[PDB]
Amino acid sequence: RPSGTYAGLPIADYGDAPPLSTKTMFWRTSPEKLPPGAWEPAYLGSKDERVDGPSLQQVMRDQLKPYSEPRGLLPPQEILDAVCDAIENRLENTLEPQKPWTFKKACESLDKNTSSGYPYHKQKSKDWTGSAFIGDLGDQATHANNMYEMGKSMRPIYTAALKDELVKPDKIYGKIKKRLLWGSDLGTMIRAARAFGPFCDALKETCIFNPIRVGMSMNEDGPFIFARHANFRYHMDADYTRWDSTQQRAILKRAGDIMVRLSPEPDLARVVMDDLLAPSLLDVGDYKIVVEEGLPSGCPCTTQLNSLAHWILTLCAMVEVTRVDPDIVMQESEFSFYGDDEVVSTNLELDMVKYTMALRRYGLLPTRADKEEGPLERRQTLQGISFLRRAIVGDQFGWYGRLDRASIDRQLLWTKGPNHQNPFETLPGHAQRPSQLMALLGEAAMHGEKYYRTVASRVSKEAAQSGIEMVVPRHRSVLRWVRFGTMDAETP
Amino acid sequence: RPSGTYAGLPIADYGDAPPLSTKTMFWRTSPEKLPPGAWEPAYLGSKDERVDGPSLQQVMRDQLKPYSEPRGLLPPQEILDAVCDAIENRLENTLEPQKPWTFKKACESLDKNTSSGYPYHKQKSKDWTGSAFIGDLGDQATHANNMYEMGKSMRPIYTAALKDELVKPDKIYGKIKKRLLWGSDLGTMIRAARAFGPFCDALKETCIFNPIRVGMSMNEDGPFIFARHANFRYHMDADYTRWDSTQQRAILKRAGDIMVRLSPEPDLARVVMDDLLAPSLLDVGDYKIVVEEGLPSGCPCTTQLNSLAHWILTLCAMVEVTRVDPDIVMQESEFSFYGDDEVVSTNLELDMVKYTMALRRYGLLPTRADKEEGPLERRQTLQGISFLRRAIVGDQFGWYGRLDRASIDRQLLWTKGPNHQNPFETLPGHAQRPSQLMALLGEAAMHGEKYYRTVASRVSKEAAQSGIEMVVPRHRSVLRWVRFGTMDAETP
Ligand SMILES: [Mn+3]
Ligand SMILES: [Mn+3]
Repeated sequence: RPSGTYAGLPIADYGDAPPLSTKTMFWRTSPEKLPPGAWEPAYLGSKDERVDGPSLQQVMRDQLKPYSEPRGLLPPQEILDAVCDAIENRLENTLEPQKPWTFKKACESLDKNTSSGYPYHKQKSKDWTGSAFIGDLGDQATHANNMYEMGKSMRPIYTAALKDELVKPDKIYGKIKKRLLWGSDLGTMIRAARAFGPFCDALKETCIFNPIRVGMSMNEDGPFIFARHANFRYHMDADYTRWDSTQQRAILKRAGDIMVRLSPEPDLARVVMDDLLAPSLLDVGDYKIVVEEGLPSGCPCTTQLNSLAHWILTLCAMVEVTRVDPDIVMQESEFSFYGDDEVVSTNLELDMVKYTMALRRYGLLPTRADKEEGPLERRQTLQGISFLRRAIVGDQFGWYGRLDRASIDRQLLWTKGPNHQNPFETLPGHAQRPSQLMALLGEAAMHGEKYYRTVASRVSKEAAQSGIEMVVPRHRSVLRWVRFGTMDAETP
Repeated sequence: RPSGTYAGLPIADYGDAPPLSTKTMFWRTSPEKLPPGAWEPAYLGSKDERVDGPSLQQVMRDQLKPYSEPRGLLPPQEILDAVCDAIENRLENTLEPQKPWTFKKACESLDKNTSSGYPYHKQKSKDWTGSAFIGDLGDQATHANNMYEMGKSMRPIYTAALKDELVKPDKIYGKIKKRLLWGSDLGTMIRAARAFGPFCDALKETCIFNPIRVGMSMNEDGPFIFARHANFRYHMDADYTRWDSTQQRAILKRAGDIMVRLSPEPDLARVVMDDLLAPSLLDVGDYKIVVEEGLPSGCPCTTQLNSLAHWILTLCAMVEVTRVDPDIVMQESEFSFYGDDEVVSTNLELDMVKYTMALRRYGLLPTRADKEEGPLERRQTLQGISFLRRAIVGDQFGWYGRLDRASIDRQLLWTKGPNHQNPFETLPGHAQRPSQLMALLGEAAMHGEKYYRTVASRVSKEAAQSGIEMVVPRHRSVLRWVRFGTMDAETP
C-alpha cells in the first residue's frame, strides 16, 4: 500500500462497500403518460428499463474525475489572512459560547434513518435503543468516543453513493449523470458531532444575523433574511458548477481553523478536524481510493465547514477586486451561504469582470444565467434570484421565498415511497400525503387565483383516489396562512 | 341638563371623581444633589415643596383647552374613502379571522392594578377572585356584559387624571405642565374588550407585517421592523404636538368603522364603538363635562383606534400630495404607528412643503426637529430617527432600537416605589431592582466600552448599597446578549 489506480486516483485498499443502489424512492402519482420534457428519477443502472446506459460503477467513475483535476490558486496570503481574521472576529462577536457535547448528545443528534457506513453499512436505528447504541454500532461508537476523549487520531472511511433524485430528462436519455455522495462512517460521525455540535448550534441560533443560513426556516426566516439583503444596492448569484469537487483543502483548513478555535474543546476538536481534512479514503466498492483534494462532504458538520469556506472565498474575491478591507465589505454587504448556494448583496461598486476572473483563478466555476461565456452579471433588484431552491419574491407585505410552478408540478407528479425498480409504477397504497398536499396548496396560493385553482383540482383528485378526505380551503385563506400564518402547524 | 361651563366646555352633571393625586411613584436612588437641568417627577400641586404653583385643578384646566379649539378640515372625501378602503383591504388580506371573546376572557384581559373608574374608583384587583369579578365590580361587569349581549347602548363615563412621570425641569419651575389621562369606566372596559379584543389580537400577531406596532418587542421585533423601513429611500417623523386633543371624531369614526367591520361580532361591536365615539362625559372632580371632539383615550383598545386614525391621516396627506393611489403608496412605503408615534419611509418623491400644509390643514400640529417654523424635513438615512422612545441604530449586524445616554442616566437617578409626597426622599428599602439593572446594563453596552464601564460602576454601587449581589459581566458578553441573545430571559 498504496499502489494502483482507479478512476484516476490512487488505490489504498480493497473495498467493503455494498453494491450501488439500483432502485428509486419516487413513484408516479398516476398511470397517465408523463408530460414531454418532464423530470424523472435519476438513472438506475443496467436494470433500468428506460435506457441502455453504462454501469452505475462507470457513472461513478465519471463523477470522480474533477478530484484529480489540478487545483486552482490560493487567494493572496495577506487577503486570505485578513478575511479569515474578520470572519473569526464576526463570529466571536455574535456566537453564544456553548458547553461541550456529551457522548449521549452526539449520539442523539445523528440521523438514525441513514447508514452507519463503514464497516457495518447498517441503518443506524437497527442498533439504537432510543437513547444509546448497542451491538456492533455500540462497539464502534464507544471506541470512537474513547479515541475522542484521549485526543487520539482515527482515519475516516467514506462510502460512495449516487443520489436518488429527480433530474432533467437529458441526464437520463442523453449524457447520463448522477450525483456523488459521501457516506461518512459512524466513528467519524460521533467524533465530528461531539467536537463541532456546539459550534453548529451556536451558528444555527445566529442564522439570521450571520451569512451561514443552515437551520433557517424559509417561511419563518426568509422574510427577514431577504429584507436584510434588500437593504443593499447590488445583488448576484455566481451559480457554481461542481462546487464540492473544486475545493482546496488549504481553504477548507482555514475554515476548519475557525471552527476549532470557536469550539468549547479546541484541543480535542483539532484532532478531529485534522482527521477530516487529511487525504480521504473513499470506498467505491472494489477499492478504497485516496482523495487528496475537494470537499469530504460526509459528516454532520460538513455543510457548515463548506459554507465557511464559501464565505472565505467570496470575501477574498471581493476584497481582492474592490480593495476594501474584509470587515468594511461586511458592513457594506449581506451574504447568504448554504454549502455551494449563495446570494451576495452589496453597496460596493464591484467590477464583475475582475470578480469573475478572481473566482476562476481560485479554481471555481461560476456560471452566467444564460450559460454563455463572459462575466457574471449583477442586478439592482433581488426579484429573480433564488436561494434554497425557492425564488425570492417581494410585494407590499414584504419579501419571501416561493417555489416555482415547475417544482410544484413536479411534486404533484411524483411521491416518495419504499425503494423499487420501476419509477413509472403507481404506489398502490391509496397514498396519504396530507401534510405535503397542504404545503403544496400553500406554495400554489402564492402564485395567484388562476394557478391555485388548477393545483387545487389536482390536489383534490389525488386526495379523492386516496384514503383521507380533507377540506380544500379558499385561495385567500391559504394565502394568508402561508405568508403570515400565526404559526406553521395545521391548516388555515 | 346640560347647562354651565367648566374649562371652556359644557357641564353635564356633578362630579364623582376622587381628588387628583398629590403624590409620585419616583424615588431618588441617592441623597446626592441632582445634576443641573435634570428631569424630575411632574408637579404635585399645592403641597409640592419644590415650587409654589397653581392647583392641580387649574393645571388640568390648562390641559382641557385644546378640546374647545376649532377642529381642522376633513381630508377630501374621495381620498378619505380611497385610503379607508385600501387600509381595510390590507387588513382583510393579513388578519387571521378570530373567534368572539367570552365575558370571562374580556375580564381576564383587563389590567387589575389600575382603577375601575366610575362609579367605584377602586383598584380592579380588590374585587377580583382570580377568574371573575365579585362584589361591586361584579355587579358593574355583569350588567355591562348583559347590555353588550343585548346590543344595548351605555353612556361611557371617563375620569380625568394627570400623569406621574419624569419631565424636563422647565415644566416644573417655568410654565407648569402635566399630561391629561382619561380613565375609562369598568363597564365600558368590559364592553370594549369583548367587542374589540379579537381585532386587537389579530393585529398584534401581525405587528411586523402591518404598520400598527402595538404589541411589538423592541429587542425581538425592532431589528426586522427597522430593516423593512431601511428598504425605502426617504425617512421622516412628523413629531406631533397634542395629537390626541387635535383628533376629529369623524376621522375616528372611519377608524372605528374598520375595527367594527373586521370584528367577529360586527353588530354588537357597532353599539360599543358608537358609544365610544359619541360626545364623551369626562369627570374632572366637581363636574362631568361634555367633550365632543378629540380622542377619548380611556380604553383597552384605544391605542389601536388611534394608530388606525393616524394611518388614515398619513395616507390621506401622502395621497393628496403625491397623487398616487393609497394602495400603491403602501407598496412604495413602510409605516410604523403607535398612537401618535410614527416613522414613515417611502420611495415616493414627496413635496415636504405641500405635505406639511396638508397635515396642518387637517388640524394636526407636526413639528420640525429644530422646533422652528417651516416644512417637515426628510432624510435618506434612518439613523437619527426614534420610535417607542428608542433611537434607531444600524451597524454591520443589522438595525435595532437603543435607549439614549440621557434616558439611561435618568433610570439610574430614579426608581419606582410606593406613592409619596417628596420626590427627593430615598427609598430606604435597600431597593432591589435586579431585572431592571440588568436591562440597563444591556442598554449601556450598546453604547460602547467607555460608556458601559461608567454605567457598570453606578450599577454596582446601586447593587452594593442594596440587598442582593449579582455578577457584573464583561462588556462583550452583555452586548452579545442584548443584540443577539438566544432569548431575553436571565443574564448572559
Ligand atoms: Mn443558488
Ligand atoms: Mn416619535
